[PDB]
Amino acid sequence: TLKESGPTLVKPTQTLTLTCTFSGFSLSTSGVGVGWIRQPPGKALEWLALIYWDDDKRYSPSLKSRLTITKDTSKNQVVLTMTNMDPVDTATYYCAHSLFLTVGYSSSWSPFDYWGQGTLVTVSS
Amino acid sequence: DIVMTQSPDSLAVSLGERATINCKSSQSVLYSSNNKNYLAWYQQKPGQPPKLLIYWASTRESGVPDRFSGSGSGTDFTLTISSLQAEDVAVYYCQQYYSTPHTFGQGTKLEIK
Amino acid sequence: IIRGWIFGTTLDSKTQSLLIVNNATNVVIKVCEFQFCNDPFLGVMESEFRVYSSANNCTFEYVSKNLREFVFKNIDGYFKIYSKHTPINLVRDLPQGFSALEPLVDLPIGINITRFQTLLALHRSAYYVGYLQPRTFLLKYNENGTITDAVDCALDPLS
Amino acid sequence: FASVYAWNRKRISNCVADYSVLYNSASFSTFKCYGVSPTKLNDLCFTNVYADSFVIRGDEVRQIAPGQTGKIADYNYKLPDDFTGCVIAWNSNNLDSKVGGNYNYLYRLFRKSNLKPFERDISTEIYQAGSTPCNGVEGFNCYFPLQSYGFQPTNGVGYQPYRVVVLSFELLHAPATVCGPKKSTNLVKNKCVNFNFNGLTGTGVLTESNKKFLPFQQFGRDIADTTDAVRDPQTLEILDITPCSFG
Ligand SMILES: *[C@@H]1O[C@H](CO)[C@@H](O[C@@H]2O[C@H](CO)[C@@H](O)[C@H](O)[C@H]2NC(C)=O)[C@H](O)[C@H]1NC(C)=O
Ligand SMILES: *[C@@H]1O[C@H](CO)[C@@H](O)[C@H](O)[C@H]1NC(C)=O
Ligand SMILES: *[C@@H]1O[C@H](CO)[C@@H](O)[C@H](O)[C@H]1NC(C)=O
Ligand SMILES: *[C@@H]1O[C@H](CO)[C@@H](O)[C@H](O)[C@H]1NC(C)=O
Ligand SMILES: *[C@@H]1O[C@H](CO)[C@@H](O)[C@H](O)[C@H]1NC(C)=O
Repeated sequence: TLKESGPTLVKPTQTLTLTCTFSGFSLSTSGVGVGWIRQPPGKALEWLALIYWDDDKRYSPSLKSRLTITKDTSKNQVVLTMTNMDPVDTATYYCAHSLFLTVGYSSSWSPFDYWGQGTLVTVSS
Repeated sequence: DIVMTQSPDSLAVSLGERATINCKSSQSVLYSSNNKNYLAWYQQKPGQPPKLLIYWASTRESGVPDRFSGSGSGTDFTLTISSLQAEDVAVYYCQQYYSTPHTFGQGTKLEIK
Repeated sequence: IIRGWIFGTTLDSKTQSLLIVNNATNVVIKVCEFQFCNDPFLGVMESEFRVYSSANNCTFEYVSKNLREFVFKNIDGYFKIYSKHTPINLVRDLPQGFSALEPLVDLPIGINITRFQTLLALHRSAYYVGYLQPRTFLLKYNENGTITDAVDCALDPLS
Repeated sequence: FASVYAWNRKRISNCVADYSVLYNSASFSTFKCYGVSPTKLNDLCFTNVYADSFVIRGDEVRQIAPGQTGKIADYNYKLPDDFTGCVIAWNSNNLDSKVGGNYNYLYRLFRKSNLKPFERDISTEIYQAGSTPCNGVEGFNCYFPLQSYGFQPTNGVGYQPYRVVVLSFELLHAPATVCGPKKSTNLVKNKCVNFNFNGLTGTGVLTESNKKFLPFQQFGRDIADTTDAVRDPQTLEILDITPCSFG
């Protein structure tokens, strides 16, 4: 039931919070998380960030400098702020709900299970 | 890294027909401590995200037709969609967490014959 | 004052033992692994039973002046108990006479036994111990079928 | 019933066990006997019978057997390799499965080492797959060790809950214990018969007598030690025994 809210066209180099508003579940019990994804057009997808139930945060090591996530179990959201915008980050930005990482030999983090929809981002002045 | 190579690209499968998609992991992706494969099949509708169809490669997701069913062994991983309906003009993916980077299927054109 | 006995090899845990008790209610046979007070007893308010402090792994339960004799023996995993209650016309000295003891109980336990004790009701508000050996006796049976006299055949030349 | 990872353990004891009401009840989907074929159970005696109880899937009933492998027999419940008892199992879809999923039936799916036979493990420590220490928090290669069958009434057979009872007859070194029933019959008098009172076996003609035993005395015998009276164990009446005429 996830859904990624956010602005559609962006401008470079600034920090940018990102909101995957969900419902249907909470996010602080043993075996739950949400992973954040991008995909530039024509490319395969790229997961970006992740946070588990007792707030076990993951990020891509490349933009570990710029990605900064936090989960919102109360809002049924996740806030992910993200800096240093550039035109090769022209992607649509997804979130996907993790569940019981014991199953974790199936997706390369690319997906998960839940999965909302995505807020588009294009880098143009 | 275990690359996931699809099966049929520009698939011209007729309506209501068995559409096949193979996935060839370059290495044996089996976590042998499960006695059960893991693989997550996905359906990108155009302009839409890929949604999880079958996890465990044999346990179909909720609300999904059982005319789709998963199969495969070792490194070869097929997909037993028994009928290709008119709703099936879509792009498809196969992957594995049993790796390190974001391995991917490449995506198939589903022309309905 | 005599409120049953306790039997066994170690009278503690790490090995099994029997416990035969009688509060003012009635007899309580029991077979667990216990933890027995080295000086176990019961009081007499009338609150009591400082006997043990453990009742683990119980493999058998059961619940429900004077001269009171008992013969205890233990053969082939059966613990046999004979008994008799005669009335003395003394209070607490061992009298003389003949009185045969009738079987009471039979318990298919399997328990090993090497030691035993006694249990007494304290003050808050006399007993003997013989042992048995393999002898040969000559019992005289009445016409109703009771043993009225006996001869121990290893006492003296006359016997 | 009881979970599969913490099975129960009832120690049946001195009693009269009638495995026929079990064997012929036809309500059991699986009744295998290993040490001893089923029909000869009501004719033997042991020291102890143990009964273990739990609930599993439908197609994991084949791991409750001596010498198997799988997530159940590896670390939930292991049967020794010279088992003696019998294994009974029956479907219970209507009792244990509830719409929306019955998430109260768990099983253990990770353990350091397979169980010893009849060993039991109810701990709940975070399992550590990889080399990295876990420190009591979840994460990659740090997994909670218990999963739950989500049973639902619209599950194909082989995913519906089955209840299992494992009877294990053991024979330590005691003097005796539980055994199967013992018949009995009426008593006729004044005819040469083959009698049997409790194990006293002979033949002759039984009449009523004018003796008086002692309440604990069970039969009489005369000089030369032949049995010439008996007590029958239901009327509590003593009977004279007379050899059947000859010459
Ligand atoms: C054994 O059980 C039977 C009943 O199953 C008892 O029979 C009864 O005996 C009393 C005499 O004490 C009669 O008054 C009753 O009419 C009998 N009833 C039946 C149905 O037979 C018998 O007493 C029992 N004996 C023992 C030793 O338990
Ligand atoms: C007498 O002692 C036994 C020993 O366990 C106990 O079960 C019973 O309750 C006692 N009697 C009363 C009246 O409590
Ligand atoms: C006897 O009790 C101890 C401690 O309570 C326990 O470890 C042991 O398993 C018990 N015996 C049996 C046969 O279960
Ligand atoms: C009682 O103790 C002896 C010690 O010599 C031992 O050999 C025997 O096995 C014990 N009894 C039983 C029934 O095990
Ligand atoms: C018991 O024995 C006495 C004497 O030997 C005898 O008088 C009596 O009749 C017998 N039977 C009884 C008391 O029932």
